[PDB]
Amino acid sequence: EMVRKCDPHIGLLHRGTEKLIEYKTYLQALPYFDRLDYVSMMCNEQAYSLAVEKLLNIRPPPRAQWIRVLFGEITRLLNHIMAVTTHALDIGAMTPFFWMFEE
Amino acid sequence: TSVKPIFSRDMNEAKRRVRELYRAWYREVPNTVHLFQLDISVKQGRDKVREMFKKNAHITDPRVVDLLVIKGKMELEETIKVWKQRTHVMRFFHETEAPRPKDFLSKFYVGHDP
Amino acid sequence: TYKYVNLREPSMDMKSVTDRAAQTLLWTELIRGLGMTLSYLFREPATINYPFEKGPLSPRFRGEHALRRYPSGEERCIACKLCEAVCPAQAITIEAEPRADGSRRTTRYDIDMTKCIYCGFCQEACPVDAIVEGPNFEFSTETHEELLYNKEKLLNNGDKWEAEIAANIQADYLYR
Amino acid sequence: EEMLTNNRIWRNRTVDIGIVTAEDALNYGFSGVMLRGSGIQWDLRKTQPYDVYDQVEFDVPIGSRGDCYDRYLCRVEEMRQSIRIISQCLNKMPPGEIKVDDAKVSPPKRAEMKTSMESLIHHFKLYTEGYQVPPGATYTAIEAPKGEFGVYLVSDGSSRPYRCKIKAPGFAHLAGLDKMSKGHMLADVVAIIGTQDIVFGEVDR
Amino acid sequence: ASATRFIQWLRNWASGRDLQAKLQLRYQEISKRTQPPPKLPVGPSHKLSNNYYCTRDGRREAMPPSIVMSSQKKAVSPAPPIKRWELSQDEPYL
Amino acid sequence: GSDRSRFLEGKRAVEDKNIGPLVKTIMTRCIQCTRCIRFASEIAGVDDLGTTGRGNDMQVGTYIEKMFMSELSGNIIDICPVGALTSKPYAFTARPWETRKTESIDVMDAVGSNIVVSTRTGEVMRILPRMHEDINEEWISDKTR
Amino acid sequence: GVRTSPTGEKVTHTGQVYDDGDYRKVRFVGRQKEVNENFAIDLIAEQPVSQVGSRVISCDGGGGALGHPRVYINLDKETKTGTCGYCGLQFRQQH
Amino acid sequence: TRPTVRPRNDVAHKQLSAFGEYVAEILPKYVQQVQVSCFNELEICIHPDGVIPVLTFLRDHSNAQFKSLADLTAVDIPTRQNRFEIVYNLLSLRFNSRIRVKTYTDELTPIESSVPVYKAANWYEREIWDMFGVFFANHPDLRRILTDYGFEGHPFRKDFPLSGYVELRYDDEVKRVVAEPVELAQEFRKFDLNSPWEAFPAYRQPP
Amino acid sequence: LKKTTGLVGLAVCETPHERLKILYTKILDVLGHIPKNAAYRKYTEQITNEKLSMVKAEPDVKKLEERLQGGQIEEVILQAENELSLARKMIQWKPWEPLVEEPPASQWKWPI
Amino acid sequence: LHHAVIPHGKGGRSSVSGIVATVFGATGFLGRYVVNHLGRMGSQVIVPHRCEPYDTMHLRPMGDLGQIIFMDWNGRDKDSIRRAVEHSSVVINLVGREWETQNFDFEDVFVKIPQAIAQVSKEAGVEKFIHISHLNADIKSSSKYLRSKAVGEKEVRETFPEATIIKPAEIFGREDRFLNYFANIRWFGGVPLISLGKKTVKQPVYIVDVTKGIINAIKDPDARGKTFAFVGPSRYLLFDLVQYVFAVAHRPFLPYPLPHFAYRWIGRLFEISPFEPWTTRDKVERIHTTDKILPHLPGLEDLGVEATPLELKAIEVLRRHRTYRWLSSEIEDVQPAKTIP
Amino acid sequence: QLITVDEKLDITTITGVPEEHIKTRKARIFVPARNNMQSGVNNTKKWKMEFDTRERWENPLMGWASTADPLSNLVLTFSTKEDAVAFAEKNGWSYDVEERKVPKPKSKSYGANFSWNKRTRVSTK
Amino acid sequence: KVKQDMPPVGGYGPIDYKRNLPRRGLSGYSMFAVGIGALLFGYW
Ligand SMILES: CCCCCCCCCCCCCCCCCC(=O)OC[C@H](COP(=O)(O)OCCN)OC(=O)CCCCCCCCCCCCCCCCC
Ligand SMILES: NC(=O)C1=CN([C@@H]2O[C@H](COP(=O)(O)OP(=O)(O)OC[C@H]3O[C@@H](n4cnc5c(N)ncnc54)[C@H](OP(=O)(O)O)[C@@H]3O)[C@@H](O)[C@H]2O)C=CC1
Ligand code: SF4
Ligand code: SF4
Ligand code: SF4
Ligand code: SF4
Ligand SMILES: [K+]
Ligand SMILES: [Zn+2]
Repeated sequence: EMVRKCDPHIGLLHRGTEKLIEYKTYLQALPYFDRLDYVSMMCNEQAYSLAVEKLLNIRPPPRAQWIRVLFGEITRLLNHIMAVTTHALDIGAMTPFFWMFEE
Repeated sequence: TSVKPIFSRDMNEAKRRVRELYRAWYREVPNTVHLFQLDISVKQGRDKVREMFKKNAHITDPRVVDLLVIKGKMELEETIKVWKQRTHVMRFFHETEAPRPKDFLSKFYVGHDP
Repeated sequence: TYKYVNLREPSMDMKSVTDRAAQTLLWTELIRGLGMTLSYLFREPATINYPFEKGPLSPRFRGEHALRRYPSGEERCIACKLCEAVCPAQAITIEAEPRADGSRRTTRYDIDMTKCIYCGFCQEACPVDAIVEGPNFEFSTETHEELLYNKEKLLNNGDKWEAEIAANIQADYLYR
Repeated sequence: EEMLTNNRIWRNRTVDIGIVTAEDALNYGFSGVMLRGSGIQWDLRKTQPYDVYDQVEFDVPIGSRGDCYDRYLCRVEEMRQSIRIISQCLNKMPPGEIKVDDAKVSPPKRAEMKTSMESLIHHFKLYTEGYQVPPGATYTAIEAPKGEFGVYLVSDGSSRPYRCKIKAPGFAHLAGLDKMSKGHMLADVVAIIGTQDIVFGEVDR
Repeated sequence: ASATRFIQWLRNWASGRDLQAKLQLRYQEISKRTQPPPKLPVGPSHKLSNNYYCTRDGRREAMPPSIVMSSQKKAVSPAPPIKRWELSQDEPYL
Repeated sequence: GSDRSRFLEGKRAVEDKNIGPLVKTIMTRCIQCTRCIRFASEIAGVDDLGTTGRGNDMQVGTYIEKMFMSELSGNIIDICPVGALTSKPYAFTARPWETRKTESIDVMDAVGSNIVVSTRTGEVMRILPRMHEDINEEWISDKTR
Repeated sequence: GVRTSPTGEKVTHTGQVYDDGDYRKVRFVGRQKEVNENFAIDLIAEQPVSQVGSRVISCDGGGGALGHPRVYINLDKETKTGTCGYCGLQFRQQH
Repeated sequence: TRPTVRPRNDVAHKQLSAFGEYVAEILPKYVQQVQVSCFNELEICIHPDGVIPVLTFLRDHSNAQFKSLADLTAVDIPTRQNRFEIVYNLLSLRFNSRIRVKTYTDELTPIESSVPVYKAANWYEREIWDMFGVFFANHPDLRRILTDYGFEGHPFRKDFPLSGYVELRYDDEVKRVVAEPVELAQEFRKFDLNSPWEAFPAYRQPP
Repeated sequence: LKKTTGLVGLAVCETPHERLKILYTKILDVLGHIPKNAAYRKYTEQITNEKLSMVKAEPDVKKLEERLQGGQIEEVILQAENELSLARKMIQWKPWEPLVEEPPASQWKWPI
Repeated sequence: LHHAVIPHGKGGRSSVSGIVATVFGATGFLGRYVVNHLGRMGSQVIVPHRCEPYDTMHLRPMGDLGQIIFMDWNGRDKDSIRRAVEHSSVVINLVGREWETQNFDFEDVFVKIPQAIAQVSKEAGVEKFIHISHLNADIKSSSKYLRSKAVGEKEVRETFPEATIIKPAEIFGREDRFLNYFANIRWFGGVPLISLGKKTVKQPVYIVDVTKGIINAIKDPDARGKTFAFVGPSRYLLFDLVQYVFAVAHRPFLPYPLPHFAYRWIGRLFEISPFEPWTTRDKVERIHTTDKILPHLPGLEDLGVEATPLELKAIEVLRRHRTYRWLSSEIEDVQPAKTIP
Repeated sequence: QLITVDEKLDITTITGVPEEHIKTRKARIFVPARNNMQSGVNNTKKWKMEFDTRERWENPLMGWASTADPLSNLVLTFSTKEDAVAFAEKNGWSYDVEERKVPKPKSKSYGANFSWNKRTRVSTK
Repeated sequence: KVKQDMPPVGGYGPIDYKRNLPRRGLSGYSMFAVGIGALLFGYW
């Protein structure tokens, strides 16, 4: 059971997202970012939005910026619950997954 | 006309890489058929290998030959390590595709494609 | 500012050392963990009794699509194709022509529900509130073909669900 | 934390498992907790802040051993800091509009769209052609929950991106799995996969 | 909320916490599912005068990149060295 | 233009006018550019279009009931910058972004006018002119169109 | 309204119906053809014409910002009624 | 401070320009162009022969210290005789700065593998080979990474069709998944969106 | 003396002042073989001498770390080793030489 | 042609082949290959089924969306037959059973049912009709299965004179009851053969050859009103064929002669099973019937099909019958059986 | 070190395209004509490469437009005709080039509208 | 007047976030002493 080499073969969920985006408007491409790290949906949206706002040379209003941080940190809670509890589930501790997935 | 080479400096050097690849594929076919439990014979597998090398016989650019050999080595590695599955090996034989006759009349009857 | 999550030095006074020996031999911190799961055994479970009980939703919920009408019964859709243009999935297909009375109306309006990503862009784009995503989410089918909606299906959805859809739009249209 | 943090079985499965050095983590392209677990003091919310992250107070958890256990402790403390940020966002939420008051980028309100000629034109054009973006290219990154998430976005002046490379933090992390698993057993590889916090929607795209 | 006193005591003791002050099941402290209508504010560009678009057009201020060198004194770094972080005074050690 | 409106009044409304079965007129959309008038006079050699009234009530049309049936009449659909003049046969059938443009040649006569064939989903939707200075300039005949 | 072809297949509000000898009607065998019975062309015709006292009237479809974009309709012709291009409501100027 | 307009940071623009010519002075053998965008991103355009010298200098030099390779990608521009632009995005933690290094290549010209400089570059180069067909010399293990086994072509090239050339299904006769020429029940609908009116005069090209 | 640098795998150095003096002096020696007018030599000698000045005039490690602004003194030692490795590599590359080749006409033009 | 049945596309899954086929008996061995080949090219297939819908699931992936339509039918009910055929251009009859049940006997499935399908098809205007008979059908046969094949074959031709009738030999394939039948005998020790299999000659035909022949009959205007005999390219003694089966499967072969009357008694024993009998008296008879030689009928070559030798495909069928020790043996490890010249 | 390769550039064997979509296709290199419905000329700046149109047919289920042509939507943009031609040759496509059509310069005179003796006098404004 | 989702006038009440694992249990001496006491009673 000693691991002599790990060879991760990926692409089993490769869906040409980056080629598909070239056929979309900037609005139409936004939902593709929900489905990248599909546990941190709104954080992915924010990264794409900041990139487009930078090329546009426009600024979002302060209330939107506060909503983005608020829901970015709610999303960070979503991600870390999934990260920690599924990590614990793999190691054999199945019960934190259930308590925390209610949250 | 002065370009950076990939591996071979000229077609004479390139053809040597091709021959070594052909040997590697030729030797491997008996293993592929046995390991993947294919229902084709070693002769069919080796005929197919010959068919794939023949389609590129007209290349006279050493860089293009070098890239064809690089891909040939990658394809061989996928087969030897059973990264490929039986479906990937059998894709070379297009078993489920019906013949498309190449004569003018046969195309004419079926559609507008030339 | 930063903090250290794991940079602490255990004390070496005989009481602390024995406290740790008792922990190692009597399994005190493992017993403590048993206490937590025991407390959960006596907590009321969070399970709801589906399908007799339903998870809470809001007026903005994006569910099954429906084509709406005006109070007179005329269709709201005037075949502008904005929903078709914006659809990220190219799930919408539209054809249109002058109706027998001259009206600008569709002769085809299909949504491939297996292409759709239930994003709601179509209802944002619609200038007349014709295409909406209703509140229904319980419409799974036994065949793929049953999820290729044409105009008749979508209009029937609107007539079926208009009572709920109109109330949901009433609650949220001031945020739009 | 009562279930895991001081549990000896949990510690045996995570302590000194998948140790990565601060130098290797940087050269292998790690980010997020995969850097901070090894002591590197880096967080884009602090060093390259975006939106209003420069207006909230929080602490960055830092590891010392660079192993799975320290990365587990970092993520747990990061959750506590998230709550601390959320508290400030609730108290300091300001009034005002929620999208840029520029109808060549953000669509008008529906009531304006149905009354004003300019608003109807801009609504029509934004939802069909979309806004054009001045030509250029940007690499923009944020401190995503899984690490640094970035896009290299190329505009050619039209309303559709010319190229969009997505930088997924888990891509570089998973590429380091073989390095991190050296000298470990099969059940440790299971733990090491979880400590990297990999989602293949972003790794594969 | 409906647990008997002895059961509340038992699970309070087992967990070491007072679980009744922070129940994970929601009761009546949550918002009503029907709310009064909103009246949302407008943005800074909602004006009848002194509001010409050409004075508030971010896209038309974007410029092509400045060419610093093309192929057609003290050393510098890309920015000043980063300041060292300070330990948290909220809780420096976990 | 600007991105919003400060007009707080009621708009003008104009009645529509029949000028034949080829060109539909929704004259409330007219912006009084007079391109149609100039084209009819100068290109088609027809002095039937004009302006009546004055001020804000100025109206483009024929005053009396008259059809604009010149062999070149369909070209006023192209040069009208707005939807005031549109094609009756094409009405409501397509949107511009969704059409594919095939650049081709007209065969209805021997002039060889250059055209664009607009198709969508395997169907021909309309015929537009294609600029060729030495042949048809930017016009086509009604039979071509 | 919803008519039936000689084969018995309902004709839709778009005029669709499979002709005899069209195999595609096999898809309805043992099942049904979904047809919406409320024909909008019939429903709108039932609305009464609204009499107004001005040469120009505006229509937003009703319900304020829940209707359609507001348009203004000219009522100078007595040979016909003004019709809203969004919702089909008809208007007339009285005397 | 107009509320809807992105503010300008002139201090960064000056700092990145200064460092831009600092790099050009030190590596004149390779640097072809240096530019700073209006949102303060510095790009270094180099001859491909300088991939290792330039990247090594940026990583190791005491006034650079770009220790992290954030991203390594490619862009396909068919109108150029060297259609592929290779883009390195690097991060400096010491100086809290980013820099972009760009080079070029064509279908038959290899680029030096930068794995010796950044171990992160291993998989990024495999992706570039897989999606664009750019060969990286001296790569420890160059093979496809994202596409299916035996996949033919390089999908991220502009002239590779969106839906490819082959599709898969299960065939009961041969009791396996087979690949066949692609037919779509609904063809993708190409939209022509660009307005025929210029949007940004600042970027107008000379006639 | 530091118990830990805080960075995993970076050992604490017992004699950082002498180690820094060795490394900077080695860096200066290697630069001697670079041409005088090469910008890499002029810039690296300038910044290398500043650090050597600060090490000589500051005996306290903590106060020296504050002056250097390079993080832990072990981080500064590592950077000196990295700079020394780069200087040796620069000698074979010779990047001070003129540009090897101009790009094609529109290689860097964007948008196309 | 009605405009909806004009061929379009390039002959793939999403194309329009113009064929609208009702396939009776599509849920069996032959049907799954016929439905697969029709769906490959974008035909409309009506699959009337008597069985549980679970047992039609393997058919569903075979067509593009909307191209496989399932219907309930009863062989005795003529309305249920009419509903399944009245939109079709060709009707294919593959109904058959190798044993009699309490409810259906050989007469019901090989005479009454095929005649009803042909009669209703003719009344409904169906243009093409393909009916599967049997190479060895004979009114003067000891096998009631083959006797009924002869009666029903005459009835179909009389009811639907323009029908194409196909008479295949025993068909071998993955799901066959031929090579799999012999291979499964190993469970009883030795292999009992009447007269030690020296007095029987068989000419088995590959399943895909029969399928391709059926598909080409639909598209061939010359096939209307004809009778074809689908036979494999080589004839074998029954003993040699069974010996070859056990060689490919690497199972020990112990052939012993069993008299005809003893084999019949054994057949009656297995018939008592209320499920699918392992063997029957009639099955024993057919397996020991020499495969007829019919030079006057057209064959697979006349429909553009080159018959596949049994040697190229036996391993495709018989590999699953080997033990782990022999699973990986290759196609060339066994020598072909002696073929009668 | 550079080697001398004097052959023409032909990447047809390493692009992975099927043979039927190299030799049977006809590329068209052109500058798109101005859409006559609008006066803007910004969509007439660059060269385009497109391929011959092939069959589309109605889907039997929905009536959608089906295609078996993988190049049906493929459009490439080029700065100049020479760039487009070089791209077509190295990929093995036969091509048709069409010259850019530039509007002819015109003599515009507002004063001609009121000519004393010419036919350019307008009868209305 | 403007009405939108806003915090209450004085703000929200304080929100805990810091780790809290209460200190429980007897000392090592007491626990071992009870263990030996049980053993001696068992042996007797
Ligand atoms: C008069 C003179 C008298 C002389 C005689 C005196 C004798 C008494 C004094 C001797 C000490 C008494 C305690 C001995 C019990 C065994 C203690 C033990 O073995 O624990 C150590 C073991 C290892 O712990 P670890 O920290 O991982 O490693 C140590 C460092 N190498 O730790 C573990 O075992 C961890 C076990 C993990 C799995 C636990 C899962 C279940 C936990 C809950 C069980 C609760 C116990 C219930 C028992 C029910 C009994 C029916
Ligand atoms: N070796 C061979 O296989 C040969 C076969 N043939 C003939 O080819 C045809 C099919 O062969 P094969 O497919 O192997 O036979 P199968 O037994 O494999 O399939 C028989 C089909 O007929 C249907 N069927 C049987 N009895 C009835 C009934 N009473 N009512 C309704 N449907 C019924 C079955 O449906 P269900 O699944 O619902 O029972 C099944 O779909 C038969 O006519 C057979 O005689 C000819 C020569 C040789
Ligand atoms: S919800 Fe989104 S994907 Fe679905 S039809 Fe509407 S716009 Fe298209
Ligand atoms: S956006 Fe609304 S009105 Fe326009 S086509 Fe879609 S549903 Fe009809
Ligand atoms: S061309 Fe159109 S907008 Fe101009 S005057 Fe004529 S109708 Fe009005
Ligand atoms: S599309 Fe143009 S002409 Fe038509 S209503 Fe809108 S702005 Fe007016
Ligand atoms: K017009
Ligand atoms: Zn209206």
